[PDB]
Amino acid sequence: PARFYVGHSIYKGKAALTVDPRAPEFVALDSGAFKLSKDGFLLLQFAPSAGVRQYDWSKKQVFSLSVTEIGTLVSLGPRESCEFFHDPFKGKSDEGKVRKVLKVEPLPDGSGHFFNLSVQNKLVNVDESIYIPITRAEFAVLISAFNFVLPYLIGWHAFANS
Amino acid sequence: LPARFYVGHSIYKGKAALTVDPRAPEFVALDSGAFKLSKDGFLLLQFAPSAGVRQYDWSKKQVFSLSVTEIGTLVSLGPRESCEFFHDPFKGKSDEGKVRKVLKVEPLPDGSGHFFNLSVQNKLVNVDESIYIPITRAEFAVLISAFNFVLPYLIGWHAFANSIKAAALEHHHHHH
Amino acid sequence: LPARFYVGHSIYKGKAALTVDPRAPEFVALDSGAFKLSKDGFLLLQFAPSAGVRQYDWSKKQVFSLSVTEIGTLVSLGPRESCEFFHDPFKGKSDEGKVRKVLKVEPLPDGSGHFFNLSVQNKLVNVDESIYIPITRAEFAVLISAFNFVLPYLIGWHAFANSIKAAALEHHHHHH
Amino acid sequence: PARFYVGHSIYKGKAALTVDPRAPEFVALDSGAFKLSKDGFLLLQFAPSAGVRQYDWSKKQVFSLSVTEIGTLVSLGPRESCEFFHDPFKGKSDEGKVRKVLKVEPLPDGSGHFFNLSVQNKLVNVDESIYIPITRAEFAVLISAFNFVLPYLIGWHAFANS
Ligand code: NI
Ligand code: NI
Repeated sequence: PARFYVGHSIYKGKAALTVDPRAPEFVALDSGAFKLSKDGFLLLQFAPSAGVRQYDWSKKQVFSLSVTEIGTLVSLGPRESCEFFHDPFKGKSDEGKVRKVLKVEPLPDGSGHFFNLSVQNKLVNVDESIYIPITRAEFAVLISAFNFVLPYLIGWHAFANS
Repeated sequence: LPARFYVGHSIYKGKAALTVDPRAPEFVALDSGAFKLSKDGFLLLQFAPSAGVRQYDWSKKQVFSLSVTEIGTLVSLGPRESCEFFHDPFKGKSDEGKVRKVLKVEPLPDGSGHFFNLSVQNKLVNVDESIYIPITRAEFAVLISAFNFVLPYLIGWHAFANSIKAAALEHHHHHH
Repeated sequence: LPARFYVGHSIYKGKAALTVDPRAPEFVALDSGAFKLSKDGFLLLQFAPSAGVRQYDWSKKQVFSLSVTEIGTLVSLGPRESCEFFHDPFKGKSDEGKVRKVLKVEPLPDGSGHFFNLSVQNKLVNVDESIYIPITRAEFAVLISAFNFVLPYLIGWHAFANSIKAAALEHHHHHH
Repeated sequence: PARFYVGHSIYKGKAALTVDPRAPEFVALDSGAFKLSKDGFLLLQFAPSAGVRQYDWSKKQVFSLSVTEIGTLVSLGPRESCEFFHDPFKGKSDEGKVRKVLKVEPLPDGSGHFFNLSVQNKLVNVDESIYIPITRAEFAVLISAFNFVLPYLIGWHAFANS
């Protein structure tokens, strides 16, 4: 029953990014076995700076990277760009009112990358965009982490008990 | 008993679905109480045709196992290299030669994705059917990640790796 | 208490030795009983000069820590790319600016190996010393394997990954 | 205390190869901690065929691949050759009487590889050479296994208890 908070953070002049792994969900079967019913994912939390070495997490914006989206990121060319579009209320009533776009791209003339999260949310009147540049080494740690975590998110470390 | 987990990974498309399930290696107990690997694990691919909007008819499914060596082929493929595998599910058994399955894995025409195509000729029941499914680049990358990850588990080396600490705790040298 | 393991990995050469030790991340208990990551792990490199035939003087050793981000640099290097890291062991402390350490990692001249060179200027004790060690291609490949392996452990993600099963056993959905 | 035999075998027309992982050794310290004192390694066991789908393991020859040698193999170019020379009695009295050479090379005009183990042993009057060709897929499984096992052989999975 041990529970771990192991967010990985990158702190820059104007913004911070925290990446938190989230476990898959399971359903109990009639037989007493468990079936994976939802994949794990990574929760990305972006916040603006508010003073030297501080960030305002009350103004955070979040974006969930799915297993397939992680697939995109680990298979990217060294200088390939990508973009992901989420409506958090697809298939619900509030559909269309919250729009989130995550861009991940190489930095211009540089060896690092940026992450940018824009969120337009009409339910709470928020229109926000947080940009954060990452060094090559920082990106390499992310990619190492993403590659490592993928099989765990789909539960494959957990077959083969016995 | 320890918990048993089902962790099928699925891709759902317009005309077909694919589910991939890992199957554990088998071991035997020895007289000494040691466990010997008796059968490698494998992956089971299950393909099913669409029956309406994002529903599939699993009573019409066709299946194909991927062995450790076939996974080796898949993980070592060039970026746009094709491969093809030929199976007789009853090879060496009495229905040998009755059923032939062909799995093709190839890049999509002028695209960055792949397809899997499973063709089955079953002469026991007069079935000659094929199921095709497209896989995006991102989806394929998840598959290849999973395949690379699972390979050492399928050959039992995980069990070795994870027995090291507990073993050291009982068998170690002591100073003089 | 659980067993504690020392697993230093060493390379011994003609004029110098290098030992690399992993250091675990630190966690804190929370009021809820949950554990929060409080400090990333790192690697400690310890370099020592030869004192005779394959003996080294560890009382003359110089050390250098590699952070998670520095390991990121190392694992992402081009095949013959150079890198260099600059440390002040007392940065932010009262001895800030007294001690400077530089680690260089570069390919060997017209060879397939690498060297590590650690230079230390310690103005507290009038020490200005450097230790150089050559690393073969095979040795470097072991280091890079180890570094890639350890990175998710150093950020605590292993602890996450390995808590999944046990957690599912208690928290899961039940049918209706 | 669970013990596993998980040899991985490749069986061909004239020869078989079995690869068995071997755990590192530890010494108990005064403090109750344990220190890694010998790296793990891989034991390669080669045997000649003796009839259809059978091999004579009484005529086996063996070669221990060290962590550094595994380093060589995982960092090889796609068609790079390598060779390893062992005297099993270096630093002992019988030094010089047993000579073993393992060659691993791409197959000529082919995408597979071969392993060849030659052993000249004057202590028991053995002069033997076992050659086995491996397919690209079979080699890819080996390399996957070798990459996977390396950090375990040096005990790195075992730091961070607590
Ligand atoms: Ni003891
Ligand atoms: Ni329950």
